[PDB]
Amino acid sequence: LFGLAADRHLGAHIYDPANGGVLLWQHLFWFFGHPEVYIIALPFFGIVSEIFPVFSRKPIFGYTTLIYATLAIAALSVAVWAHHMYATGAVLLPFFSFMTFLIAVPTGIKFFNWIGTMWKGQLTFETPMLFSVGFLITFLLGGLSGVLLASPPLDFHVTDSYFVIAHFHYVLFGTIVFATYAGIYFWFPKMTGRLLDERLGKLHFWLTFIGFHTTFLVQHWLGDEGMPRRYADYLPTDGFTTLNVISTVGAFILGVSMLPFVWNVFKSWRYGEPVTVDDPWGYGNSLEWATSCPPPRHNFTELPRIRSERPAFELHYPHMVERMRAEAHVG
Amino acid sequence: VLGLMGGLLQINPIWNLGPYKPSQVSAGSQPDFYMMWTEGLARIWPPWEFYFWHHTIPAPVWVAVIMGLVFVLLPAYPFLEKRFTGDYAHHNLLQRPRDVPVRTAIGAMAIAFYMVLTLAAMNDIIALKFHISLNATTWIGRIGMVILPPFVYFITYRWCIGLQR
Amino acid sequence: MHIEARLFEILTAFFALAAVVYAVLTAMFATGGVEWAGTTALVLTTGLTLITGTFFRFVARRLDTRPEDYEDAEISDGAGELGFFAPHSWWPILISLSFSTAAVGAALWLPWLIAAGVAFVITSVCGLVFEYYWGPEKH
Amino acid sequence: ALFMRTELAMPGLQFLSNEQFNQLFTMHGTVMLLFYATPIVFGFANLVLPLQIGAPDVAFPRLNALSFWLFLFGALIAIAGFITPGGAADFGWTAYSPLTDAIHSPGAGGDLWIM
Amino acid sequence: ALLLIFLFWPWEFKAADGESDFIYSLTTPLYGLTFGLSILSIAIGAVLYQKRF
Amino acid sequence: WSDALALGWPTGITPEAKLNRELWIGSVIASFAVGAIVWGLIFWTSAFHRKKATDTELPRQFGYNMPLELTLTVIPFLIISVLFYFTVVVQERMMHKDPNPEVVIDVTAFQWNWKFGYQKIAFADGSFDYDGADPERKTYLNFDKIETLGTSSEIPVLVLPAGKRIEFVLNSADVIHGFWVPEFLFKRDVLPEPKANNSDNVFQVSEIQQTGAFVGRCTEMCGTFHAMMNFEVRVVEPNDFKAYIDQRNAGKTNAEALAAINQPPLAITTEPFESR
Amino acid sequence: SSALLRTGKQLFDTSCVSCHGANLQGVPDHGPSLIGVGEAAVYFQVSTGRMPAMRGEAQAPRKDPIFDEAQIDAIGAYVQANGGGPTVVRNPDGSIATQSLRGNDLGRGGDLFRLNCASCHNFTGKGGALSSGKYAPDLAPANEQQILTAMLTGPQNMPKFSNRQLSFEAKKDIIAYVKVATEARQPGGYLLGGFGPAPEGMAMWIIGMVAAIGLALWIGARS
Amino acid sequence: RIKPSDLGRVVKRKGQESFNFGEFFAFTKVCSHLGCPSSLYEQQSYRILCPCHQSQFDALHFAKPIFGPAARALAQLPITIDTDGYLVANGDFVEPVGPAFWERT
Ligand code: HEA
Ligand code: HEA
Ligand SMILES: CC(C)=CCC/C(C)=C/CC/C(C)=C\CC/C(C)=C/CC/C(C)=C/CC/C(C)=C/CC/C(C)=C/CC/C(C)=C/CC/C(C)=C/CC1=C(C)C(=O)c2ccccc2C1=O
Ligand code: HEC
Ligand code: HEC
Ligand SMILES: CCc1nc2ccc(Cl)cn2c1C(=O)NCc1ccc(N2CCC(c3ccc(OC(F)(F)F)cc3)CC2)cc1
Ligand code: FES
Ligand SMILES: [Cu+2]
Ligand SMILES: [Cu+2]
Repeated sequence: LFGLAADRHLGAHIYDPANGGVLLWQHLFWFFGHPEVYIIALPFFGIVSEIFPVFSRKPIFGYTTLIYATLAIAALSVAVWAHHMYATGAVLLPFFSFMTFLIAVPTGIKFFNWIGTMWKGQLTFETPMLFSVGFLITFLLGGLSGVLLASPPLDFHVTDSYFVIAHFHYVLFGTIVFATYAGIYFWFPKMTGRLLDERLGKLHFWLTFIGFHTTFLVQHWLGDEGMPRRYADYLPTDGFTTLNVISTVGAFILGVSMLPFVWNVFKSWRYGEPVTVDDPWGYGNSLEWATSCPPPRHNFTELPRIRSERPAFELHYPHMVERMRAEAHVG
Repeated sequence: VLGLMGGLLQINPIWNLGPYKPSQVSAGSQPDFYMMWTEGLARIWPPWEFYFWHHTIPAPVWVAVIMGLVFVLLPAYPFLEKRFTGDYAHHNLLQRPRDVPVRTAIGAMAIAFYMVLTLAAMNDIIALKFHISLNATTWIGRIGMVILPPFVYFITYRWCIGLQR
Repeated sequence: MHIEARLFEILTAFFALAAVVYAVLTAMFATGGVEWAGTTALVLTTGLTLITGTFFRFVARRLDTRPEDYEDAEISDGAGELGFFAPHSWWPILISLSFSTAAVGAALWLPWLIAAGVAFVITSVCGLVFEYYWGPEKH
Repeated sequence: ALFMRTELAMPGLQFLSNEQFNQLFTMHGTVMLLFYATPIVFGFANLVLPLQIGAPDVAFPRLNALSFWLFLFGALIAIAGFITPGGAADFGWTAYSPLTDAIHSPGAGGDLWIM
Repeated sequence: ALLLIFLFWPWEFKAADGESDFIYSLTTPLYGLTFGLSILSIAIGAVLYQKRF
Repeated sequence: WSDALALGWPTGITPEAKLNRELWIGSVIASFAVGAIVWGLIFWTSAFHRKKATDTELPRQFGYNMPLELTLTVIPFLIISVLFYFTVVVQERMMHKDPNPEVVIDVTAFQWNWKFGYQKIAFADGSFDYDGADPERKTYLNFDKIETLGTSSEIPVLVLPAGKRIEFVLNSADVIHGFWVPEFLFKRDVLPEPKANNSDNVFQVSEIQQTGAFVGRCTEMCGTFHAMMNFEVRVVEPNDFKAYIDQRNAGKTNAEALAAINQPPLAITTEPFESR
Repeated sequence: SSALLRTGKQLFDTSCVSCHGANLQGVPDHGPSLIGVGEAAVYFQVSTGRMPAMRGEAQAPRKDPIFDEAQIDAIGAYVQANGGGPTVVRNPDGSIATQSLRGNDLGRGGDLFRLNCASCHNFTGKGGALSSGKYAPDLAPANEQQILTAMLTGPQNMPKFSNRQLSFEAKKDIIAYVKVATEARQPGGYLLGGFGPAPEGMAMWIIGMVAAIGLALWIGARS
Repeated sequence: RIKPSDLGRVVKRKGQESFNFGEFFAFTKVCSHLGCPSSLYEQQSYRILCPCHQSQFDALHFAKPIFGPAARALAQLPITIDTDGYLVANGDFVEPVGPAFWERT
């Protein structure tokens, strides 16, 4: 950006096409821009992996496996930056294509560990669990479309179309929006001392889910037949005038879906069922559910003895450590 | 300090201008910063005139009465405050501005009003250096003149009580 | 600290491998030879992780076991006095305002605004650094 | 995004322009990616990381507030290109190579975007 | 220095585009820079004397 | 049945397009199978294990299943290796660039329209040889003799024969544009100076089976009128193409040269934009 | 080789026809006709960089030029061949005059500038703001031929000064005054931008008052 | 001097239909608010701008004010040519020029 500002305010000949100025900018920008999407993707994986065991009444499946998958995704995210520049005809295609195919694996092991953590538990679907399941579904579909996008001979047709828009909207929405709503509904008591309403939460979730899946699903078909991104107008002689209407109906449903959430937050911050205990979602972990519900300044009045990665669970259920250590390896 | 800044900075270069002639004009026509509020008030006041039998009351009359009202409300403030609060005792110890929230809020509101009027006087310079429309700056001033003072009052009241706590 | 150093060593090894492989695979098989823009970023991210890992390694070799690094430990081990954590301060918002002034003065090319922003940044940073070291007034 | 959708239905330019549409999708992408997601990450971090590791505070407590205020004022600077008569930035979110030059895209919204 | 500058400095208006003077453009800045700085130094010395003796 | 599993891909008018479509269909079916499996797993575990029934102590605290994780980390590697091999094969095939073409077009993209060149015509039949290069260049751009230039009031129509090797040479005057014909199932970026940026601006088409009219779009960010750079492609018979070329050699517009071979003079897939 | 405007109508066809037409006819959506205009209009519009323009709004701004190596001449001759507009001044070599367009009387030039030009720009040629977007730019980086062609062709929202109401001596004297006013020293210290009392009030409040209040804080105790 | 292209958007105030000579109109130059010279003339918006407090008059609609504290139109002067071809005045203003006062405009 400093190079660009120098070029704009001093005429600095840094990015002229006469030099290698057209591909230089793209290389730099995408070397920045793929780690950015992984930056905004990983912590929400963490959030959902942290919500699942509380409502499944089970430990997290494959702790060290999840840690290694995270490290692998991190290491691989910086050496795939050029799968955004297939259509320029100026990159080494097999390298980046193969390495994106490679980065597709650790996400798969992460997904399987989540499904395993939900396997044969005692499920109860309060709003955080509901939003986490929605995240699962939406992210799976988005990642499928992405790994489809990762092959060069197919990106030779679907790039710069609405297929790409549908893909990254699936992944972005399913990750940030759903995991963020899950985290809000999960940690609202631990920061406030109140409880958000649940009927409004279910209404909010269903509105969001329906509107989203109705606004972004038809764009795959809309972009497979020729309609590129970033067009302001099109002709009636072209096709695809009903799909745009369906998409805008879905967008307006998504827009209306935000009123229940802000109403719930506005009412439940001041009124709303107070929390006079630790751990309003029983069977909690992570040492944050072992301090008063609105934590004091400096966060702690006493600490428990730490022996595993579920210290609060072993604090509130001391008759469980023998059974947690005995049958921790059946699988 | 005065000698230094009278030697190093240039003020009023009358030779770049010319002698006064009623037919020519320039673009920056501002007075010194202590009349800029008078100029800004003349700029952002709407064109309300009255025409009745054989006569005319133009717009700058409004500027005249508002100016006079300000100059009359300034010297008569202590008597207003003693009539409103009802306190008539001798005082030799000062007050911290955080212990009197209402007067501090009134003063902050007046200062915000003065700042709006002063900035509305350099419309041309602001719209030229910072790329903003000119009509936009006129309307910004015309609306700020009503909505900025009360906002400043509210914030100043709450801030004073926060300091007390 | 032993595990942080190992993490950074793993990352540095992988990054160096990828950098060398990319360089030698674009030296051949490429349109114009070595690509020269991804190569540089890769060697210097390798250098980043290498610097951090080497510092952690030295600090680990120069240290005795710590209640955090140590299992088997109890809360009576860490009983003591921690460092100094700054309570309330209002200088950050002034630093941000000064930097924003300089940035908007660089966006619209206005040199006087840039000069004012730089002066304000120097003043605010000086205020932040000296906040807990000014002595009582001398009268 | 809602403005974009309601224009994209019903072929023909009903109430927008080409410039305004370009500015709309540029600012939509920019805001949604850089002024909502990257800071919400640190929001959740500042909320529940010290609680989870059992610490009383973050390492540097004033750098925290500095980060928050820098974020807020940078976002406000970048958004304030709509009050310019020419509008906000009109290139893509990605700012491709020669389109963001001085010859092409000469307005005063790209400068505010960059800073 | 103020006295010497006031007595022996080229002060007349010489402006043109042939002989770029640049010596006349420095005649008032020098007056200010010497006068103000001298009296400022005197004031600072006095303040220090009051504060320390 | 296959129009559905193609998700709206237009059928090709080129062999490589048909190979691309075959690969696309196969990969779509594979991904759908994976998604169906995993969605079944999710719906199952949420429909039956949901029973926090009348009775409960606590389910079970198990967390490690080493062989299962090894299995489910070894299978996706093979599943991606198969398709990596296939995609390498197909993308190698689609960029052959045989040395000797038969028609060579010079596509220039400037600010919000196109301009085509007709650089060289040399049939393998020995039936028609022609050279349209020009030292009119008094410097990377190419200038020709027969140039169909589009304007804001007429969609530039490109005419080509059917069943011949075509070669496209892509150059831009100001910024990056995009050259997409949705029927070729292929696209490429039109860079300002493709040689200083180490990009190859040349791709070939083996043959065009079907005749008719096809639309093309720009697929980049050009600026204001990016959505208004459309063109058209008319694929005609070789002898009709020869008649078109020799009637164009005598000074004549594109409209009349198209009308003289009993074809509509204007573009039939696209109309000029009123809202410009 | 003046019988060569094949270049000219080689660059126009690839950089202008999308907004002016193939026959210089003014596409009824964006651009004007460009028939009555001449070589001077093309020279001023392209050499300053305002030409080939992106989206186009209340004011096309000044940018970096695209064309030189004698192709501004090419487009200028091609456009002059389709009308009878004004032409650019030339010196006895055939190049564009720079030095011959400076007059010798600055009093008359300055009086003419204050009467005709200073209303929109400034006393000394700084900028000025017009209504609803548009502004009047600064006169510092424009050379002599650009000043002449600017007041001769009357660009967007700027009035058009013919050679009958503003003779050639008048134009030369105005050029001389502008070029002298932009290159003279400030014989009173650092001028604060060229404008009136707004920078002066700001400099007072942000230099003198902070110095005075800082010395007041240093001298006097706080309690 | 108004371009011959438009010459159809003029509105011609009720008492001054014949005050113009072809494409010449000759309004006054003293702003009708406080008396600064209204000299900023934008040639293709046909707007006159007073630089003192930024009023705007519509040169195509008998100099009617369309922005700011200005409330009265600019006065128009009647013009013609004489037997030799020079521009002369065809009378006087129909009303006082400049700022207003108690008596009348
Ligand atoms: C927040 C997130 C985000 C995430 C997570 C991703 C994830 C991925 N993305 Fe995406 N992407 C974007 C955001 C994101 N992307 C954005 C914003 C753009 C373009 C923006 C711009 O251009 O303007 C983009 C564009 C983009 C492109 C180029 C589009 C172009 O042509 O222009 C490509 C492919 O190269 C791509 C690929 C991938 C791949 C391979 C993944 C993989 O990470 C995902 C793998 C995921 C899975 C879910 C697999 C599930 C695993 C199992 C179930 C095992 C299954 C196994 C087999 C089928 C093998 N992305
Ligand atoms: C993290 C990110 C993110 C999110 C959440 C979104 C959210 C949405 N996006 Fe966006 N989008 C991008 C990232 C994101 N997008 C990116 C990166 C691009 C492409 C960038 C580019 O090309 O440059 C893009 C481009 C893009 C396009 C196409 C632009 C183009 O033509 O190419 C479209 C529409 O088709 C779209 C639609 C939507 C819709 C309908 C939502 C819906 O999710 C949002 C529904 C939201 C609401 C309606 C808010 C509710 C508002 C009201 C209640 C109004 C109230 C008002 C006040 C109180 C102020 N996005
Ligand atoms: C405090 C007082 C005003 C209360 C009066 C009580 C009131 C009820 C009486 C009635 C008054 C009426 C009703 C409304 C008043 C509004 C207006 C019309 C009054 C006219 C004159 C008025 C009385 C003068 C008071 C104005 C006020 C006291 C100014 C003081 C400002 C403060 C205390 C300075 C502190 C230190 C200072 C901030 C140093 C930093 C520099 C900053 C940037 C100064 C800001 C600044 C200023 C203030 C400029 O004037 C200015 C002018 C031209 C260009 C730029 C600037 C500029 O940047
Ligand atoms: C549609 C984008 C566009 C492009 C591309 C363009 N112009 Fe312009 N041109 C305009 C517009 C709009 C105006 C109206 C002047 C104004 O409002 O600033 C104009 C005005 C002009 C004028 C002055 C008209 C007058 O009456 O004085 C000339 C001369 C000119 N253009 C020539 C050119 C040249 C030379 C090129 C470079 C080959 C070019 N145009 C490319 C849009 C464009
Ligand atoms: C407010 C009406 C107005 C008047 C009166 C006026 N100008 Fe302009 N001037 C403008 C506008 C508006 C532009 C910008 C035109 C453009 O950018 O296409 C301009 C542009 C210019 C430029 C180009 C500046 C540059 O850096 O390219 C010059 C030189 C110039 N005028 C000189 C003059 C002279 C000399 C006079 C007096 C005879 C004058 N102007 C009178 C409004 C005016
Ligand atoms: C609008 C101001 C302005 N626009 C511009 C534009 C450009 C430039 Cl460069 C400067 N300016 C300025 C300007 O300089 N403003 C300062 C100013 C304002 C008003 C007065 N007036 C004096 C006496 C009158 C008066 C006299 C007798 C009275 O007695 C009665 F009738 F009984 F009430 C009442 C009022 C009112 C105020 C002086 C200076
Ligand atoms: S004097 Fe013309 S607007 Fe007040
Ligand atoms: Cu791309
Ligand atoms: Cu395009």
